[PDB]
Amino acid sequence: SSDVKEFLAKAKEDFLKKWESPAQNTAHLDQFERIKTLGTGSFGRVMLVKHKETGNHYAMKILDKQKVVKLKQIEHTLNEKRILQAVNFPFLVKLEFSFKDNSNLYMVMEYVPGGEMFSHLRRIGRFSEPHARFYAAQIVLTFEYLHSLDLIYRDLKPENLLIDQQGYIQVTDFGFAKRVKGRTWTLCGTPEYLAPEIILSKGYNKAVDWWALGVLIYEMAAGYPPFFADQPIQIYEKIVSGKVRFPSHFSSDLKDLLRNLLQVDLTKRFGNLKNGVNDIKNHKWFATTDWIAIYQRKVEAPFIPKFVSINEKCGKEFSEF
Repeated sequence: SSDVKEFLAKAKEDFLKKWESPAQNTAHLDQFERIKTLGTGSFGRVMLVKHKETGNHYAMKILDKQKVVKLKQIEHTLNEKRILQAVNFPFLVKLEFSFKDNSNLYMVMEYVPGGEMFSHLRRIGRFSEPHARFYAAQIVLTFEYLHSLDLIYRDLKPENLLIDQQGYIQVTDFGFAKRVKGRTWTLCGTPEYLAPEIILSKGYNKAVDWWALGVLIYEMAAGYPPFFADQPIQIYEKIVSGKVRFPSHFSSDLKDLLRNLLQVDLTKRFGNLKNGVNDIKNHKWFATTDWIAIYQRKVEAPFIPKFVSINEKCGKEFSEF
């Protein structure tokens, strides 16, 4: 109650200070030693780098400025960086440094070699209710924090979730996040996770994040998503149908929580009622959840994963980066 209200006041002070004065050019390419390519992003490579003084490793996203412009992602790229530099939470991947040169933008990310929940769920099949509850608890507090800042996450899915070296969740990609008060209308997100009000273009708010949590919790515990089909449009039709069947092994409590999260009626969906997130945190399925020890990372994990051009391009477009 009272500690949560002070904590969020401090959270929001900390955020608004960075949000209204974003940090720019906080490092330089020459401070980093290039090791190997980690993968490909939409606008360029993601490189493993080692800082030269600290020896710490990072995953440096390189974004070609001209490729950003012609894939039409200028404002999104600027917005993603502005949000990343301004937030701080145990379960959010950190933007450690950002800067730009003649050709590229660079987002130097925390690097956690780990294993994404996507692969882990695939290989293990499904999680016990306690294993899943432990993940879902970190998502709840993450959304509590993100929503107090008026941020909608809008992209929850196992691919954006890695299991770090202490076995905790790290939320990995802010490509779709948006700061908004009230409502917004963009269609985005992988189909399996979209709330009905997104599909139907009627406008939506941060309550879509709690629907998507209902989906993830369902998927982690069943081993498959509740709404699934061969084509995206069939997925869309099954979500709007809204008829959901639970496996025979789902507890009475889990079913009851899932029905309050996968709820088409916004006036009834958990998370966005007068009691806020406590309607979720106070549910019987979370009775055994110690929320403070989750936040402190003190709860024992269910498992610990396996062992440039000479000319300046698009200067006006990227001035605030």
